[PDB]
Amino acid sequence: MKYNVYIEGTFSGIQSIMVEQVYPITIKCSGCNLVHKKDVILSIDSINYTDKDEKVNLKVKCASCTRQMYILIKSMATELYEEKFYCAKKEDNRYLASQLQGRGCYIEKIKDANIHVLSEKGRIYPDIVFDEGYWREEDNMNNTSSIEDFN
Amino acid sequence: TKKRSNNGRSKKNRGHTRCVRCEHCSAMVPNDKAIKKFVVRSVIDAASLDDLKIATIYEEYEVPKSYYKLNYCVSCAVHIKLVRVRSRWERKIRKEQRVSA
Amino acid sequence: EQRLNFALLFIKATKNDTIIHATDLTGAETLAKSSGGSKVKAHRDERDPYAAMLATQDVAAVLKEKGYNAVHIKIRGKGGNQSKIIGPGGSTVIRTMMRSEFKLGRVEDVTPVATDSTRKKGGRRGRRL
Amino acid sequence: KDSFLKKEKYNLRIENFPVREVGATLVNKQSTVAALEKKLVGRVFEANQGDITTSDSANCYRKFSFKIDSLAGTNAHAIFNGMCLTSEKIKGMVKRGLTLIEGVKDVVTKEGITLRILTIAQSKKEKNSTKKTAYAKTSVVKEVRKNIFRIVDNELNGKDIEQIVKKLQMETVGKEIEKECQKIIPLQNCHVLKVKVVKRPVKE
Amino acid sequence: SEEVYIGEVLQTLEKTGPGGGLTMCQVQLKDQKRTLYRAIMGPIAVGDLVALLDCEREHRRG
RNA sequence: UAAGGAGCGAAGGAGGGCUAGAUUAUUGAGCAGCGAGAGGUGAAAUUUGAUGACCUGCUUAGGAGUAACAGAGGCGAAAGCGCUAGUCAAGAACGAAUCCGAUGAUCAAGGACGUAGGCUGGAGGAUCGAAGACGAUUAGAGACCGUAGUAGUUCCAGCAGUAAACGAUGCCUACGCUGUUGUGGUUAUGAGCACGGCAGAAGAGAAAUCUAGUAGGGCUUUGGGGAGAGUACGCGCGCAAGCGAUAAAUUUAAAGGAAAUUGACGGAAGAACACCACAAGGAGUGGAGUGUGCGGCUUAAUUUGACUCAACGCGGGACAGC
Ligand SMILES: [Zn+2]
Repeated sequence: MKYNVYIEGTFSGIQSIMVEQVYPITIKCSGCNLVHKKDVILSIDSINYTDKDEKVNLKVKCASCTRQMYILIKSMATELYEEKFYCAKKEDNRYLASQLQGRGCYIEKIKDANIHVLSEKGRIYPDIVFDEGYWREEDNMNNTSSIEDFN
Repeated sequence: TKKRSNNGRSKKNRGHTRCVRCEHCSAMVPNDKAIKKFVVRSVIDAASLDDLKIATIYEEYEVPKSYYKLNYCVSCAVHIKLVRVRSRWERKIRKEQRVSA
Repeated sequence: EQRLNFALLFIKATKNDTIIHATDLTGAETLAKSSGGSKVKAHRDERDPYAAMLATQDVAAVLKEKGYNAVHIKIRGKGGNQSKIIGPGGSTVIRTMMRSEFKLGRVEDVTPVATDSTRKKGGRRGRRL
Repeated sequence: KDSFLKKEKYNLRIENFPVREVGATLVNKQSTVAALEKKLVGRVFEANQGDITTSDSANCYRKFSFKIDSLAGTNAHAIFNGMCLTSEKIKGMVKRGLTLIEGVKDVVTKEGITLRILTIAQSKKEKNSTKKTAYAKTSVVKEVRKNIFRIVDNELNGKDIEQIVKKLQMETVGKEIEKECQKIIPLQNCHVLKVKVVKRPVKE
Repeated sequence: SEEVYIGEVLQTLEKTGPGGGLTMCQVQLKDQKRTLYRAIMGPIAVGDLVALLDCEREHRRG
């Protein structure tokens, strides 16, 4: 299965959205249809291998049917900002952060993603926190950056 | 050295025989050498016959069976464990196997 | 009370997928159709007894809407010069139809056997794995 | 747009059997009788002997086939189009250590229809005998087959379809074969295996 | 809804399943002719009474 | 003549050539129904589908093939031969008071046949598929796997001449133990004759095993420690591809030479066993701060052993001096 991770919302005063490729995810086994009892951290920096030596970011055994489950992150980033931050690809009114490739499982939920904002004034806002789906900052020159209806 | 008196096949007093194709990998194997297996399987599983007794419109019903003859090459028969390696005195024992279901 | 209003149900059951399809007695009009691959996500599950069972329920529902009560079943594998054993899932379509209310008429195996045949795929050595 | 709402049911009727009506078929509604003829005529269905007769539950091994021919009001009338044995019967009959005897023959009805008939028989192992197999010699098989063809010619050639259908129902050809050929060798499972319609005469 | 049938175990046959968790048993119903074969998973003694949800579902392998 | 050839009688066999038919199946088109996926794998991608796929009906067009029955069964000089009828020649075996009378065995030279793949010309072209092209996997895959695709694969008229063309066992003719099971004829119903399979025995052989027992019967082919070499030069056939036949110089103490014995190894198979294994149940560790050991870096010096279980509060290693 392939899943695209979009960042959706109304963006004002924002040049780029950058995303940590670290996702707390809920996974379901495609063999026995049981949900994994805990969320699992899927990270781009986690290096695992399938039983056929293919690189994956997550390897998990289903506790019920013993089947292996695998997830690979493909970063959709166009560039790395400061060699650290994955710039999400702008697509019309949203940002494509990554593509998650599941084998032997379904991804049921992504819980949270750590998001950083580059403003149109070149200011970085690291680790932005949303209140009820809203984020807003003002600079010393009265330029506003905001995200509304975050999804 | 010669391992079997019959060269591992049932051909005698003939030049050549028809080939057949392996069920598992489609390899060609001579008919007189291929490992053979017989199957007689009910169309309906045993775990449903107690529902069939209330589902059917007829006063009584006999379930239809399905019939097959399957052929295997040596490699497949050994790997699927239809046959196994045996000791130098056991190799000579010949007995008919059961029909599968 | 009511007479038995009958439909035909065709079932194909290969190693890869299962297809379920209801018709009038003539075979020339279609009432409902589904497959294992319609309901499930992963490609490795399209033959699964579970995917077959989910797909059967949708077909049973549409038939109950159109007002049918009883069913004749004709079932097959792939045949020809290929495999001629009924695949997994085939025998769970039938048991599911019986848990739904439907009365079962007659069952027949209708796999196309050949008296002799064209050459099979795979070459003289066969698949190596 | 629920197209299913816009469909007309018609009842299928048959002849020369105890049960007259066997089910019903759909079509999209149409304005002109010529269209309805062109849509319904030419369709086919099949029915088990056990469903169209009142009979021993043993006789379920045979199927009859009918082709839609004519329309009158609610009813479609259908005509004989062939006979077939069920797969379970054919496959279950063949056994190791015995010989199969098989034949193909063509015949003509008085009505002008031409039919092709397939026939089967099997050798039988006699009692008070200890040899494992009961194969038949190749020249002897030709004697049986020669006899089968004169029996089929006597029974079915130049008859009406009303007569043929009842002979097939009562299984008279099988019974005659077992009686006649016993002098050559003992036999079992004698049956007409398939009947197929080849040409229908151009008629109005 | 609370349908139930009470059945008396007459024999036990085989320790069964992955890890040997189940026991194949023969059970007769208390108010019907029916006698069944079933798998049961707790410890079982002969002459126990067990409560079934179905009188029909069966483990034919016996 | 229990040597050969000619002939008679009743019968048997996927032996061969020809003529006329057949039940399905795989593809391709037409039309109708339905309205979203199909295919393929260990798991997937190429790929195809709203120009309606897939699946279910009815029509058609082609070119291959004869499933199950079907076997330590049959036939043929070998290579090889499996649907049904009709037709045309010749052969093997058996039964018996038929005819001729040495007509015979084996064979350099010479002649005829020879699976498959290949070549020259015509017919045709369903399925499969060298070459070529992609998709994956890998350090790399040009390969194995999947998609697709051409020569070929079929027929007629020819060329070619090789196979693990093997039961790796030349052809006639002898002398030879028992039991059992086949195929076709004949029968005093007791048995025989031809062609087989199987299991012991006795002899034999380096053994494994036995087409290998006994033996100055007849005739042809053929080997003489490994390599170089079935290669060079000449010659004969072939349209070509090539094939047939066949040396020296040089090098070396043995040869992955034969079979059988014991170990070590394997990515085999089969039985067993166990909360320092698991399954069903308890308490934790992996995350925080601190205590302690190990690697890395720094320093004048941060002294050192040990690394899967079976290195890391271990070296009785809680160092102010010792
Ligand atoms: Zn195989």
